[PDB]
Amino acid sequence: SDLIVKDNALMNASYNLALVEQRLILLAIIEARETGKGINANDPLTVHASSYINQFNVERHTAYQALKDACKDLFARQFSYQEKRERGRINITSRWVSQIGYMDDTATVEIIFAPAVVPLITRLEEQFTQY
Amino acid sequence: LIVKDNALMNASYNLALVEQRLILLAIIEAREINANDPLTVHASSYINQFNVERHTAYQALKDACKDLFARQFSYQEKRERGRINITSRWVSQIGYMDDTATVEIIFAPAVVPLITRLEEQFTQYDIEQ
Repeated sequence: SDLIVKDNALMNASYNLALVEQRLILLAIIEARETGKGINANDPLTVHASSYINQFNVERHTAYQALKDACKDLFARQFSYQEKRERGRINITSRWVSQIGYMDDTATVEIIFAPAVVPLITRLEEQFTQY
Repeated sequence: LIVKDNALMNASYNLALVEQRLILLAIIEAREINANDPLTVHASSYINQFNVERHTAYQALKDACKDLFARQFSYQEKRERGRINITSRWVSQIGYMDDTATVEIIFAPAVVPLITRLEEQFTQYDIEQ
């Protein structure tokens, strides 16, 4: 089925993300829930370096730069898969995120997930959660 | 501040003509637009509207899709506590269907609110055709 194919393609592509990129995504999910924001293809999601520090106990002075650099690395990625259309099958290429942003003065970044990824965000949360 | 409209319209000058026409055709066929739903462009529409070689027209659109997907533009916004530096794609997703000679794009959310301005600029450029 289509959703199984896309899920498979995204999960296989997920292995290429660096740990900081996985944590950027996890943090966006966590902060969205915490501040009462849904995840969709239009609205930016904020990530605070302070949350990165609080969630993962990472070196504090490099946390914001790590997130800033992870945004750029994630923004460069793409994945491909096929979907059904009325008139046949379509060959799709998608980004992970359509937009990124950073605010140096507040140590925050912003991302918008691409629409193909939005329905699989809970699968990514599962894929990326470490115990 | 690097205002978004200025940055995007200046970035539009950098597109190849086929990419500009891909965007215009997507807008046209839609009328005949949001950050979630793909927009279809038929190579037959490209051929019918523009003075292009018909035998290579679909391939030209496929290549234009890939080039447009590779592009980015940047701008700034004022926020409460300071300035944010934003980088956006033109399209978040592309697709092609060889058997029907069609392509698909989804515009990135930063571009959606400027689509009418892009339509006007690209219509003015190609008004003779």
